[PDB]
Amino acid sequence: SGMGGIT
Amino acid sequence: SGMGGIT
Amino acid sequence: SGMGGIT
Amino acid sequence: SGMGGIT
Amino acid sequence: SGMGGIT
Amino acid sequence: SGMGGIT
Amino acid sequence: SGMGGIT
Amino acid sequence: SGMGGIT
Amino acid sequence: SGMGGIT
Amino acid sequence: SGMGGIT
Amino acid sequence: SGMGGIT
Amino acid sequence: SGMGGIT
Repeated sequence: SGMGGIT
Repeated sequence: SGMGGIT
Repeated sequence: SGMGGIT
Repeated sequence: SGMGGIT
Repeated sequence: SGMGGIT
Repeated sequence: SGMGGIT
Repeated sequence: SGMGGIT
Repeated sequence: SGMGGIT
Repeated sequence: SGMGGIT
Repeated sequence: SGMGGIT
Repeated sequence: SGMGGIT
Repeated sequence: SGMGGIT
């Protein structure tokens, strides 16, 4: 599992 | 603005 | 399970 | 404005 | 189960 | 199961 | 505007 | 399972 | 703008 | 599994 | 602006 | 702008 994003 | 998450 | 969004 | 959730 | 929305 | 949307 | 989800 | 979107 | 996800 | 995107 | 994550 | 990911 993990986390991430785009901005 | 942005999009993201944590699994 | 997790959480996320778009703004 | 936005959309999101927690499962 | 969980929660979420759109605004 | 899950959740989602379009706006 | 956007579309997305969590499964 | 996971999450994703388009904006 | 963008598109992305986490599996 | 993993994560990725295009912006 | 940017995109990134942690697995 | 860019595209990328983590497997």
